[PDB]
Amino acid sequence: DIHMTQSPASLSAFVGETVTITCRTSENIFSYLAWYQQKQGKSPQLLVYNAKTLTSGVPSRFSGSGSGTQFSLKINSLQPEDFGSYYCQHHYGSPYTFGGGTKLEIK
Amino acid sequence: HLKCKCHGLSGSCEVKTCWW
Amino acid sequence: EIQLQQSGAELVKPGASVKMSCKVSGYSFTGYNMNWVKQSHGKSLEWIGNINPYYVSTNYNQKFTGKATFTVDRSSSTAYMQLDSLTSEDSAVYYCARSYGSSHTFAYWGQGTLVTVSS
Amino acid sequence: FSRQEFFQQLLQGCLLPTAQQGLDQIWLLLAICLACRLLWRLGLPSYLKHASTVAGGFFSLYHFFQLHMVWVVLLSLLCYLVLFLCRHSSHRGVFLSVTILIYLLMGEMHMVDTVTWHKMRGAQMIVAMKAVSLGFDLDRGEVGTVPSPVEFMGYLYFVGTIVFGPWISFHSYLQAVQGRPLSCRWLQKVARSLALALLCLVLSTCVGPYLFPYFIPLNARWLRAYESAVSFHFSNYFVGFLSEATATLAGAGFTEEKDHLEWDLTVSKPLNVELPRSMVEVVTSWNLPMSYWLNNYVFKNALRLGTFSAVLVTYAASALLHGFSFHLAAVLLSLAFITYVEHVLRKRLARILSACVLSKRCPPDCSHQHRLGLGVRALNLLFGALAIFHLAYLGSLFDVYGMAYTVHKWSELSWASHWVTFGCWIFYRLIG
Ligand SMILES: Cc1cc(-c2ncc(CC(=O)Nc3ccc(-c4cnccn4)cn3)cc2C)ccn1
Ligand SMILES: CC(C)CCC[C@@H](C)[C@H]1CC[C@H]2[C@@H]3CC=C4C[C@@H](O)CC[C@]4(C)[C@H]3CC[C@]12C
Ligand SMILES: CC(C)CCC[C@@H](C)[C@H]1CC[C@H]2[C@@H]3CC=C4C[C@@H](O)CC[C@]4(C)[C@H]3CC[C@]12C
Ligand SMILES: CCCCCCCC/C=C\CCCCCCCC(=O)O
Ligand SMILES: [Zn+2]
Repeated sequence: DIHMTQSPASLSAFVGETVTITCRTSENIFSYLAWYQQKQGKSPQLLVYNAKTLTSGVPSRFSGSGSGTQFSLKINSLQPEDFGSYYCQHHYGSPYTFGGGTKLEIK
Repeated sequence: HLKCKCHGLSGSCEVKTCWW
Repeated sequence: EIQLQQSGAELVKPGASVKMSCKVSGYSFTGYNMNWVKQSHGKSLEWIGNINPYYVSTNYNQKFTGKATFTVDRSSSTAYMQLDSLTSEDSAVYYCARSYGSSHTFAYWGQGTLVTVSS
Repeated sequence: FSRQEFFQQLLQGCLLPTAQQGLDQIWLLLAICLACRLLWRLGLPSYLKHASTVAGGFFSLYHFFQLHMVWVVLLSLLCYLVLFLCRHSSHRGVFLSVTILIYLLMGEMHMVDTVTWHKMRGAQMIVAMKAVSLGFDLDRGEVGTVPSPVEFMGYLYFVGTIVFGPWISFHSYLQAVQGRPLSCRWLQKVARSLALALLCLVLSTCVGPYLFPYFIPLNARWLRAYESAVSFHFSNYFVGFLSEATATLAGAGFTEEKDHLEWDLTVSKPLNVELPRSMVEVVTSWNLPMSYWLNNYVFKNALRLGTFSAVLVTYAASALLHGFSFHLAAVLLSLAFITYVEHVLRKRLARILSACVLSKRCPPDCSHQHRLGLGVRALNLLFGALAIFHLAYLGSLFDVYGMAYTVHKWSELSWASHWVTFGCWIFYRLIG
């Protein structure tokens, strides 16, 4: 078990703003970290993997960064379809552990 | 009158030691 | 269009067992692992385990061992999970998620089976 | 020469020359592993570490195998190809294992020079074990991402486990890449493993074959069989402890749990094979990484064919990995029947007499009534004696050679073990 701490637990911002989420890692995962976005009442959706590679079909405003035990996801020019929960999940090796979750709200 | 022995992984002479 | 059609909500009395199903459509069922995930009400996700449909070897989370058992039916392209001895803490939403292939990130998720344990 | 002249010569004739040669042939590998250990502590980019260990692996393979090393290099490349074409499939283990099987079979049908192939069984075996292990770990979900080319290459050419080294998991190598501090327990482990490696080398070359006439006033086919067996066992323990030392020197071979790092890489357990409890323990303590590999990647997959057919498939895979020789194939085919019959007979006995005589030590919470009685001790010691007898009979093949040599060596012993296990099996079926 690796313990993925995620910060902040909840943040608010306006449309068009810029936000950043961090996912600190207990052990050292080299670059294996993914970001899922779950809207209210739906299943998650993979956005980033390998901590920087945007999955096919995701706007270029989402940008992953980091390596080692300090990863981050940056969303600039926040848009209405970008509000939900964001979970970081390492894919270094089983058992796969998710982050606490960052609840992004409308300000 | 020296004899050599082979030590290694699965046969595979990698360390040969000889002695009279 | 990949679609993991998951079973409907279940209501189970404590101490009993439940069986969720996740019918796969749109790809070769025996081509990718089928992870199972659990999410409480408004909490984080937890990886229960996965099952390899090609050879039916499974891989469990040791926090969920003995409680969840994975099976597959290749003729129906369905993946079943059985939860045993349900308690009040097992009331959550259970997703099935296909692995991305190269990496083990969960690319395609189900719609979730709401398991409710009460009177 | 008699014991007088033997011990008059022993030290300067065998103990110092053998140790000096053993050191002169591994000092460069040890220096390279230490250089890699020191370089992986500087905080370099991970790809640079993997490239450095690929370079070190090329240098070590060249130093030990002058120019035949291509037959290893090529293999690695081929492996990565089979890992790249099916990087999305759940069949990765099946594809890599079938590729390795076809490769080793073409190599053992003299498509490669019969002396060039025989020299590189130890490196090709480890490379094949590592490739199949990664292919199956990716399927079972124990490794998340299919590695990049440099990570895979640096895994196959890990300078610590390239020539003698044991098989290590891909994650157990990534943890070595990220580097640990140079503690004092690390140095103590390296030093004790090197000292034990030299000790087993000395006892294999010098004390081994000259045991019963000189070191014992005992002396004869069974004495020769037993001294050949112990010389073979100690020649194996030498490589085991040396691989342990050269893998713990490069940084790998450790386990950590809750802020406690322990260097606990054990390849061989000599006391479980010299003073054995049963042949199951002998087989699983001869090589612990190889026993884990064969149980996890060959047995847990071939288990669909039934338990006995799965044991046979596992021992066939073990005989193919170690290189198909007739004496080794005969030993590993006799070991299948020996271990299976002994295990199942001890099982039925411990179920009947309710005593803890199982082929492995029972855990503290067990149903058996007579646990520490002297009848249980007598039965366990009888089975240990049978294990020593089997070990001598099987190791008599390695005197220092096809069907004739093995049938000759085993015909002098009246095929004693192959009648002993047959008697054990008919006794198992009578009390059934
Ligand atoms: C002459 C002689 C020879 C030996 C000897 N012993 C062992 C090996 C390697 C080997 O095969 N290990 C192994 C481990 C486990 C399993 C296994 C796991 N699960 C199910 C079924 N089987 C199979 N194989 C090689 C030799 C030469 C020992 C003693 N005396
Ligand atoms: C007996 C077993 C258990 C242990 C054997 C230890 C060996 C090393 C001991 C036991 C008996 C000893 C030998 C008995 C007497 C002689 C004859 C003498 O002219 C040379 C030394 C020599 C040969 C001794 C050397 C050391 C010796 C061989
Ligand atoms: C209980 C039984 C099945 C154990 C195994 C029996 C085999 C291995 C034993 C029993 C009898 C033995 C054979 C009897 C005598 C001969 C003739 C000789 O010119 C070649 C060896 C050969 C052929 C022996 C080989 C080993 C042998 C075949
Ligand atoms: C040169 C190698 C010869 C190897 C011959 C092996 C000798 C056979 C010894 C004992 C026979 C035991 C047979 C046990 C078979 C178990 C089958 C079962 O129960 O399903
Ligand atoms: Zn017991």
